[PDB]
Amino acid sequence: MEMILEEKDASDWIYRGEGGANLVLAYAGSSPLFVGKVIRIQKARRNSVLTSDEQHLWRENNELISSPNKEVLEQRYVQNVIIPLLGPKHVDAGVRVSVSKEFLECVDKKVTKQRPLWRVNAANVDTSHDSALILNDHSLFSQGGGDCISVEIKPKCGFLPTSRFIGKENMLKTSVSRFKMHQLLKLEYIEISEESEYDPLDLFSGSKERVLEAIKALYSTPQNNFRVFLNGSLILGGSGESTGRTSPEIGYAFEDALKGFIQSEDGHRTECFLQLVSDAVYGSGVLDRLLEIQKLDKLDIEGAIHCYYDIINQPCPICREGRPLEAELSLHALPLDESLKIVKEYLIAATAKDCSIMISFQSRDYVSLKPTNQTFDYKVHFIDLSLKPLKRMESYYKLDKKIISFYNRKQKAE
Ligand SMILES: O=P(O)(O)O[C@H]1[C@H](OP(=O)(O)O)[C@@H](OP(=O)(O)O)[C@H](OP(=O)(O)O)[C@@H](OP(=O)(O)O)[C@H]1OP(=O)(O)O
Ligand SMILES: Nc1ncnc2c1ncn2[C@@H]1O[C@H](COP(=O)(O)OP(=O)(O)O)[C@@H](O)[C@H]1O
Ligand SMILES: [Mg+2]
Ligand SMILES: [Zn+2]
Repeated sequence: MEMILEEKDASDWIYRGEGGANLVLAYAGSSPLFVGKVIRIQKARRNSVLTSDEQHLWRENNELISSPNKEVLEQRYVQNVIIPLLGPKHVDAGVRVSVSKEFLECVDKKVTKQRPLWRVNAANVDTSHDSALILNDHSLFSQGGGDCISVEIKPKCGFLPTSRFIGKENMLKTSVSRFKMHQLLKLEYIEISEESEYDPLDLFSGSKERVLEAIKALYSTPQNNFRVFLNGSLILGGSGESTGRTSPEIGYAFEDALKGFIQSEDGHRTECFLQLVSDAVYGSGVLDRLLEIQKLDKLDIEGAIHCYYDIINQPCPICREGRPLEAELSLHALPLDESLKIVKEYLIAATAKDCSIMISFQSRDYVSLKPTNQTFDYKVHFIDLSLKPLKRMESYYKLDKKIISFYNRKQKAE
C-alpha cells in the first residue's frame, strides 16, 4: 500500500503471460515483499469507472459502484459478487499497489519482445491507471521444497442452452457446444492452426472417464485452454496466446521435463501426469460450482439481448427490423427488476465462462497416483475473474450470430 512502484522497480519483473484485458508479470527481483508474487496490469486497446447504466445495473452492491478506480472495482467485484457464488476457499481477490506512470511505461517496453505480435498490435498497458494488483503466484505451491508443477485450465462454457429463445435456424446450438463451434470461425480467421479436440461438456460431465478424456484432449491441442509450468516456467502451451498442436518434439521436452517430479520409466511420465491432473480435477469437484454460475445464463444471448434493451430503455432493434409475430413478447413484458436480474446474471455467467483454474502440485487435499507409487498435494485456485462491461451485450449477440451462421453454412456442405 505505502509502496509506490517506480521506474527502477520495472527491472524486477519478467513476462509471465496475458489474456485480452490484463498483462501478468512474475517477480524476478530480490525484495522480500514481492517474492513469490505476480502482478496483474490492465491493458487498453489501441484503440469514469462505471457507465450510467452500469451504476444502475449493479445498484445492489454499493461498495462496487463507489469504487474510485477500475482496480478497486475488480477487487470488489470478486469479493462481493463472485465469492458469495463460488466460495472463498479457492478465490483470491488480490492486493492493490500504487504504481507510477513511468513504471508502467518501462514494464510495457521491457516485455514487448516476449509478447505475441498480434497481442502488441491490439493493446498495451493502460498507463493512465495509478494502480495494479499483486497476487500469489500459483505456480509456487505456498508462500514462505521441492519442485512444483503447475497446471492452468481455461474450461470455457460446459453446458448447452435450451431452445425456448433459439429459433430453428440456430437449432444446432442446443446440441453442439459453443466451444466446438467457435473453433471453425477461429480457424477461418487464422487465430488457431487446427481444431481443438477438447470438449468442455466432457470436462464438466462429472464423469471420471470423460474428465480424463478432456485432459488428454487438452494435452494434444492445448491452444489457450491448457498450460503447464515448472516452478514458474512454461513447459507446455502458449505464452500469452494460443499454441499449436503438440508435436512429437513438444512431447519429448515435456516428458523429460517431468523426470524428478513423476517417477515412471520411461516415456510414461506424461500418461501418469495426465492421470494426476484428471484425478485432482474430478476429486476436488471444483468444476461443479463453476458450472452452476455459468448456468446463470438461463436464456442464452438470443434471449437476454431483449432484456438488455429494456434495461437501457431503448426500442429493441431485434424485435423491430425482424418479422412481427416473431417479436419476443414474453421477454419485453417483464418487470424492469426481472430484466435487470437476467442481464446481471448474464454478465456473471460470462465471467465464469471465461475464467481459469490453476492447480498446484508438489510431492508429499491429495492424489494417490497408483501407476507411479507417488502421492501429491494439490491446491486449486480460480484466476481471471474479470468484470464484463454491460455494453458488451451487443457484441456478444453479434459474435453469437456470426458463430452459428458460419457453422450452419459449413454443415450444409453435406
Ligand atoms: O484473448 P483470448 O485469449 O483469445 O481470449 C478471449 C478473452 O479472454 P481473456 O481475456 O480472459 O483471456 C476475452 O475476454 P476479454 O479479455 O476481452 O474480456 C473473452 O471474451 P468474453 O469473456 O467477454 O466473452 C473471449 O471469450 P469468448 O471468445 O468466449 O467471448 C476469449 O476468447 P477465447 O477464449 O475463445 O479465445
Ligand atoms: N496468480 C497467478 N499465478 C500464476 N499465474 C497467473 C496468475 N494470474 C495470472 N496468471 C497467468 O497469466 C495469464 C494472464 O492472466 P489473466 O488474469 O487471465 O489475464 P486477462 O485478464 O488478460 O485474461 C494467465 O493465462 C495465467 O497463466
Ligand atoms: Mg479477462
Ligand atoms: Zn426484443
